[PDB]
Amino acid sequence: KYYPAYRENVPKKARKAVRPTKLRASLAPGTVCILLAGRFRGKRVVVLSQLEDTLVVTGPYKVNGVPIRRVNH
Amino acid sequence: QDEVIWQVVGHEFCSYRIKGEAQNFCRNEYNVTGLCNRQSCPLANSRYATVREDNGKLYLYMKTIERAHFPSKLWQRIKLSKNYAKALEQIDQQLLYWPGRQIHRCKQRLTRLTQYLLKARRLALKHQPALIPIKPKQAHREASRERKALIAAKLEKNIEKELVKRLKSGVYGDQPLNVNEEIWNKVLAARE
Amino acid sequence: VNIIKKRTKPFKRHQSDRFKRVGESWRKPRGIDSCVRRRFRGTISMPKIGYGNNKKTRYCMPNGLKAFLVRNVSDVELLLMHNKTYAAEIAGNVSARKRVEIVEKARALGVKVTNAGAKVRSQE
Amino acid sequence: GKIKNKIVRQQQYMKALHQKNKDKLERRKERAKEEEKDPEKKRLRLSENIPATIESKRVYDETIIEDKPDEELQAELKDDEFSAYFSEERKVPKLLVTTSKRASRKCYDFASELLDCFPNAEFRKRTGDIEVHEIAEAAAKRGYTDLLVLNEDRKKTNALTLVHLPNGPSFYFTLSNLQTAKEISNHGRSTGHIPELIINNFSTRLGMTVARAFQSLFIQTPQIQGRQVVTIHCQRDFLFFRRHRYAFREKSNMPDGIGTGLQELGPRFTMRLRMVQKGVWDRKEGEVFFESNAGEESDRRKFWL
Amino acid sequence: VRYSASPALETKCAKARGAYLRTHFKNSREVAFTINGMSLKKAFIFLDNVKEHKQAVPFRRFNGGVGRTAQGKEFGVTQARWPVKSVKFFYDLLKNAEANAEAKGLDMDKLIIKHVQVNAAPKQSSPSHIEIIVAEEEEAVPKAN
Amino acid sequence: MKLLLGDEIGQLKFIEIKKGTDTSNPESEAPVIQKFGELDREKGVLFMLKHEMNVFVARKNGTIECWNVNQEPPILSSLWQLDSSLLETASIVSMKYSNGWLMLALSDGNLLFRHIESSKLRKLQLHGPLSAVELHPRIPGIIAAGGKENDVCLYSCNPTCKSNIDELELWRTENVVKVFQGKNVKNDSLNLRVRVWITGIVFTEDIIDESLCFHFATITHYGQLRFYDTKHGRRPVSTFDVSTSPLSHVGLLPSIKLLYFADKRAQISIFDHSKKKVIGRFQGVKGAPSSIHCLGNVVAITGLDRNVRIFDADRKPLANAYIKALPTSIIVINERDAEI
Amino acid sequence: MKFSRDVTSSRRKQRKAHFGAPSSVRRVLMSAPLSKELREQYKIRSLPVRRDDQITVIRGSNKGREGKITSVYRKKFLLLIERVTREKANGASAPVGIDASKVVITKLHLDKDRKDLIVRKGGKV
RNA sequence: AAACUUUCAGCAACGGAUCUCUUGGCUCUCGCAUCGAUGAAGAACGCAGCGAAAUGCGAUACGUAAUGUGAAUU
RNA sequence: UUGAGAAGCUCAGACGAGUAGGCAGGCGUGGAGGUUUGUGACGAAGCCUUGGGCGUGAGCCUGGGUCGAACAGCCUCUAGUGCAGAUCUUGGUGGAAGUAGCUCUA
RNA sequence: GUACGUGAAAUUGCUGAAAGGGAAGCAUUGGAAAUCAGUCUUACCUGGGUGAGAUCAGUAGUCUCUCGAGACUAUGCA
Repeated sequence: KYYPAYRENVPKKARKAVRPTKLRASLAPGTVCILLAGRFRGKRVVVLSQLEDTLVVTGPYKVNGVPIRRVNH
Repeated sequence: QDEVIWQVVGHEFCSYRIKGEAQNFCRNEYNVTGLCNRQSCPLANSRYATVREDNGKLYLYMKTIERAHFPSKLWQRIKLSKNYAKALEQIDQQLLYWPGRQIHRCKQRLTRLTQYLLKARRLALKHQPALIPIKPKQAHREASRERKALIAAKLEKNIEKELVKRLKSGVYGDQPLNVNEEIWNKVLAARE
Repeated sequence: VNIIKKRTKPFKRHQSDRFKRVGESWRKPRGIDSCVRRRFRGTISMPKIGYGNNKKTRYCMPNGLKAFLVRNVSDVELLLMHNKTYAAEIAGNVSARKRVEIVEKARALGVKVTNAGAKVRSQE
Repeated sequence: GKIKNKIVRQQQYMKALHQKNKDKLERRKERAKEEEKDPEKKRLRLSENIPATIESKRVYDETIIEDKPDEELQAELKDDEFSAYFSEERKVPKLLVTTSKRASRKCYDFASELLDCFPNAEFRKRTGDIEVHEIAEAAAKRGYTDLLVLNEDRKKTNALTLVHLPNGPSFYFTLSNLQTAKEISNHGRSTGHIPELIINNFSTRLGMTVARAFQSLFIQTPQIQGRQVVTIHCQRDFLFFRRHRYAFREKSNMPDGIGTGLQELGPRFTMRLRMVQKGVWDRKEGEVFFESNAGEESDRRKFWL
Repeated sequence: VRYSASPALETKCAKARGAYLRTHFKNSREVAFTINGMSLKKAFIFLDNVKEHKQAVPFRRFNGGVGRTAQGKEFGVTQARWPVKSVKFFYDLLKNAEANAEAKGLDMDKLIIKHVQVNAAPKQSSPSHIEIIVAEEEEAVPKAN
Repeated sequence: MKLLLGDEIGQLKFIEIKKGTDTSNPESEAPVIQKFGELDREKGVLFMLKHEMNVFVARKNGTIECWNVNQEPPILSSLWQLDSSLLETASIVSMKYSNGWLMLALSDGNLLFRHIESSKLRKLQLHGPLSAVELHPRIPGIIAAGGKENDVCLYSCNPTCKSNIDELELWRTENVVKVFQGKNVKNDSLNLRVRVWITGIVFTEDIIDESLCFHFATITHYGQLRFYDTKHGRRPVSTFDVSTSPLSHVGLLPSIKLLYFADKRAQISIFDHSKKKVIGRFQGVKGAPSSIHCLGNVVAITGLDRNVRIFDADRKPLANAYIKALPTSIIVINERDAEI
Repeated sequence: MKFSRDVTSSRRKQRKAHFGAPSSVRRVLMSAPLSKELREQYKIRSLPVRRDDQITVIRGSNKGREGKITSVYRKKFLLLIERVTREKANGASAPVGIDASKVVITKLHLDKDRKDLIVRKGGKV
C-alpha cells in the first residue's frame, strides 16, 4: 500500500520561513487593555504576557470575572 | 511490428478503446494504467508487464517479443508474495534491466490492487444494507390497488361505527368521560 | 487548482423567451441591424472563446472529479488507477440489477459514483 | 375486429352501443312496471342480485379465524411472545424508536409525529455502526420491550421494521402515502393523553399475529378524557394507520340516532407486510415465518392478512 | 374516472359528471362560478330562482355584452343573465350528486359544493364537460383537554 | 397416508391425509385428525424419532416417551424423564435410536444413551457447543458430532470389532475414542477464515480398520454443504455454497438414493452428488421448515406456515393440510393410501 | 441459411403468408408436439391438432391443465379445451384459447386417415 | 382587501406531435407469353354471407362435377 | 521523474472589432460495414420535470415521474441530414366574442 | 374503457401561491420565500495475547506448461 499509486504531484519547495510575530509597542505586559470581541466584549483586562501571536490576558477574577485567557492582538 | 501496430490500433480503430472527453481509455485486460497511450498499449508493446488479480492473489504478467506469434504461450505470470515489501522485490527481480517506466507502472498497479483487496476484505467484515431494486410494474400495481383498498376501507365510517359500538357496550365505567349529558342521556334511553 | 467557472448562467438564444416557437438553444444572430450581434449595451451576452474554462479544471465536477460513463462492471474496473480523478456515472438505461453489481464493485475499488442511489431501495 | 377500417368499425360500435342501451332501457322499464305491480318481485330481485365485491369473492383460505372462540388458539397465545402484555401481569410497553444510519430531517419530522402517537416511547439517533440486533439486545437490558426502526433513503421514509424484545417476532413493513399533520386538511393538535386503539379486519391467523404485535405497542389502559383514537385498519392486505380526535354527536342518518365526528391528528400512512421473522430481525440469517411473494399477490382476491 | 380535485374520497363526498353536453361553455362557466361553495339545499333554491327569473346569474368573466341588473348587487358585480339551458344541466347534475350521496350514506343536511368545474368538450358549437363534487361540511372536534 | 405430528404446545396430532387433498381448496375432503397429549407450552415437543412401528417423543421439559402407533389411538407404551440439573442450561439438540440405544445429546455436549430393554443409561461427555449429532445407521458404536465453532468429529466405541459388537457394552466412556477430527477449509479468497458452525450431519455412504472410509455430509450455518471422506483426508472432499441462509436439515432420500437439504429461508432443495448440482426444489413450501421426514417415496415437510406438505421423490405436491397450531416435528407412519 | 430462391426470407411476405393463409394451410400451421410416449410409439414428432384430441397445456397461465380439444378455431389460430375457461362478469364461462404449439398431445384421436398419415411420416402404429 | 389583470405550479380538458410498429408503397433484377363473334374488356341487374363505400358468384347465383387434403365453418 | 495517444509532453512571448468573402475544427439526425464477449420487462425508445452536472457553444450525461419493446457509444461509409420567417404547405387552437347578428331577455 | 398504445406544443377550466400604476418582457447584482445538490473519521501506524492458514515446511504426491512456472491434494502451524 506504500508505493505511490498516482502521479504524486509533490509540492515544490516553498521558501516560507516562520518568524516571530512583531506585536505593537503599546501591547506591553501589564498594560490595561479593552477586549473587543468574544463573550467578554467590553471588559478591561490586564496583559500578563505575550504568546507567539496572542496576548495571555486576564482581568483579576475577583474584579471582572475574566479568567486566564488568550486574546488575539 | 510495434510501430506499424500502433499506427493501426492507436489511430484508426481499436475495439478496446473507450473515447472520453479528456482522455481515452483501454478496456484491454492487460493494460497497466487503463488509459489509451503509446506506452500503455499491450498490443503495441512487445515487451510488456502488468499486475492482475486472480481470485484474491496478485500475479505479475510478462510477455516478450519472442513469443508474439504464439498467443497461448504469449503471457507468462509469477505469483506475487502477500508481503508487500517482497512483492516489490519480486517485481524488481523479474523485471531486471527493463525500463524504469515499466517497473514504475507495475509497482503502481500493485499498490492499487493491494488496496482494492484490502478494501474488499474490510467490506466483507462490515455489515451494509442490501440494495433492493425498485420494480416499476409492482409499484404501479400496488399504487392502484392501494387506492381501491383505501376507498373500499371506508376508514372514517368504520372508525365511527366501532366507537359507537363500544359506547353502547359500555367499555368505559358507569358514566363515560368522552360524552356529555345529552349524548349520554340519549344513549341510555336507546340502549336500555 | 480548485475549480473556477468563468460563468454559470447559460447562453440563451435572443428572443427565445418572447416566442415559444423559438428554442433557447444558442443561435448566432445573423441580422446586421440586430443590436445583439452588434453587442450594444444592456443586451444579452454571446458565447466567446474568452469564456472558456481552465484546461486543467475543464470537465471537472464541483468535487474535482470527472464523470466517466459506466454501463457494466467492466467499465467500473477501468477506474482502478484513476479513482482520484474520475467518478463513475451509471448510464440511465442500465437496469436495477446491474446497478447493484456496479455499486458494490465501485465500493471496493474506492470509486465515487454520482448516482449510486438510483432505482434501488435499502434494507439493513 | 373484423373491420380493419377505423371509421367503419367505430360507426359499427356506435350503432351496436346504441342498440345495447335501447334494449337494456326497455328491459329496465318493463321490469320496473312489473315490480311496481307486485312488490314481492322487487324483494326477490334485490335479495338474489347482490352486487359482487372483491371482499365477497375473496379466495377461500382455511386460516381465517372463526368468531366462535377456539381453545387451541387461546392455548397457543396464553404462553406466547406477547403473553406478558395480555395477561394479568400487564407489562407496560416501552418503545424505542430509531432510524437508519445518517438520516435527514425529513425522517425526523415523521419520527416526531410517530413519537406523538405513542406515549412512553423513546427516540435515539442511530450512531456509527450499531446493528439492529445489537440495538435489540442492548435495549432488552434497558427495560424496553419493542424496537421500531424507520428506514429512509434519499430523504423519504419507506420502510419500518418492528422487533418484539427480547427475542420476539420481527416484522418488516414498507410504508407509503406518508403524510404529516400540516399536510392533512382540517388537522388537529394532539395532546398528551393516551390514545385508544382500534384494530379492524385481521381475519386470518397471520393477521392475529400482526394485530397482537400492533396492540402490544399501546398502553393497556387509555385515557378516555383525551378522546384520541389510533386506528390500524387492514383492507386488501393494506394496513392504514390513522389517528383521529372524536366527539360523540347526533347523526340523523345512523339508525341509532348517534354518531361521532372525527378530526384527524396525524400522521397518516399505509403499510404492507413484507416479512415476519422468528426472533430478532436479521435479513441474512433470520428464520422466515412469512415472506410475501409478489407473484401470488397478482390475484386481486387473494389476501394473507 | 378522475376529477380535477383532490377531494371526492369516498367517505365524505359524492360526484357527478356530464360530458359532451350540448350547452355553451361560457354560460356554463358562469353558472358554475356562482353555485360553487354553496350549500346543496341553498344551491337548489338558487337554481330554481334563476329558472323563475327571481335571481340572476352574474356573468363575471365573459361579461362582454351582458346587461347589468340590480339582482347582481348581492354578488358585488353588475352584469347578469338568466340562462336556463346551463341551469337545467347543473340542476340535473346536482340531483345526480345528491342521489349519489344518499346511496353513500352521507349526512344530507351538511352537503356543500366543494368543487364544480366546466371544461371545453371537442368542437362538434362549443359543448361542455361538467363535473361536480359535493362533500360534507367538515366540523372541528373540540379538544376539551 | 398416515402420519404423526407434534406441536410447540405439546399436543400430538394423528393425521390421515390422503393423496390429492389440499385444505386450501374448498372442494377438498377434510383430513381426519386425532389429537392427544398435553396442551401446555412448557411441555412442547422437540423430536419425533420413529423406532420401527413405534414413535419416540422428546419434550422441552425432558419427558421422553414412546408411543405404539400400530394401534389406534396410540397409547403411551413407556415414559422416561431427564434430570432438571441437565436442562437448566442445556437443551436437546438431537435424539435418535440405533442398536437398541437411544441417543439423547444436549447442547453442552452431554450424551444420555439409554437401553430400551434393560432400561440402563450411561453418561458420555463430549466437546463444547453442540448443534448436530448423528449415529451411524449401519456400523454400531459410531457417533458424529459438531456445533458452533466445533468442527465435526467422529467418535467410535468399538475400534473395529470386525463383525458386530454386543448391545450391552456400547457407549462406555473408557472405550470411546475419536477416530476422525474435521480440518477447516483454507481461508477465503479475501484471506478471511471460513467460520465453522455445523448444523446437521448425515452419513452418505448408502448413496455413494474394517468399515472405515466414513462418507458423510454436513450442513453449516453459513449455507455450505460439505462432503467428507475420512480416507481422503480431514478436510472436506467437496464444498458447495448451496444457500445464502443457514441450513436447517439434511438427509437422504432412499427412493432416489439421493440427498436433500433445507434452509431457514423456507427453501427445500435436492442436491445431486454425481452431477454436483441442485436438481429441483420442493416448491410450494412457505415458512421455514421445522422438520422433514422421508419414508420410501413419501417425504413430509412441516414448517412455520402451519401446514403439512407431502411430496414425492420427484417433488410432486402429493398432499397438503392445515394444522392450526405451530408444529415442531413430522413423521410419516404409513406411505400407502388410507384405503390400502 | 436458406439457399433456394424459391423460398423468400422477406418478413413482409412471410407475415402475409401466415396471416392470409387458407384453412387447408392453417390446418398444418396449427400443429402440436406429441408426448414422449407417443413420440417413441408412433415415430412422429408432431401432428396437426384435431377435435377430440387429448392434450396437456405446457405454457401460459393454464399450464398443466388437461382436457380434450373441443374445437379447433382456425380463424384465430386457437384451440378450445374442455373446462379450460375464464369466468365472466355475468357468470357465464368464456372459453380461453391456447395456441396449438403450447400444448402437447397425450392421446391421439385415431381414425383410418390418421393411421395412414402416421405410416406416411415413417410411423409404426 | 375583493374583483379583474398578470406570472408560476398542480390537476383536469383540448389537441394529436414524438417514439415504436407495418398483410402498404417505391425501386431494381429474374422467368414466362396467355383476350375476343365458341361473344372479350367494360357496364348493368340479381344471388348470400354481410360492414360495405368490400368480396365471391350467376336462376346449378359464397357456386355444381372431378382430383384431393381429411373434421370443420365461426 | 516515470511528463513517447511524437497525432504526445513541455517552455516562452505577443496578440484578440468585424460586413462581403476565405479557411480550419467541432455538435446533431436517418440508414450501412465493423466494434463495445454493449444497454433492455429487475423496464428500450419517446415524453414531462422550479432535481443535479458537463461543454465558450452547437450539444451531451444524469435523478424523479410517465411509459411499455426495442436501443446506443466508438471507427468508417452514406444522405431526401438541422428552420422563426417564404402575404410558405397541412393540421390544431386562440383574442375578436357569446360581439355582428338570426334595454332586459330565451 | 372502443372519444381506446405512447399522449408533446398552442389553447381552455379549476385550485394554490405571488405580484399589480401604462412600453413591457429582458439583462446585471443581491435580499426574502420555496426547494435542491454533493462533501463525513476511517482508515493508517505500532505492540502484545489468543487461535487460524500458504505463496512458511532442516516436508510427501498429482496435473498442465517451459530444471522452475502456475494450479491443486494430503500432513504440520515452529
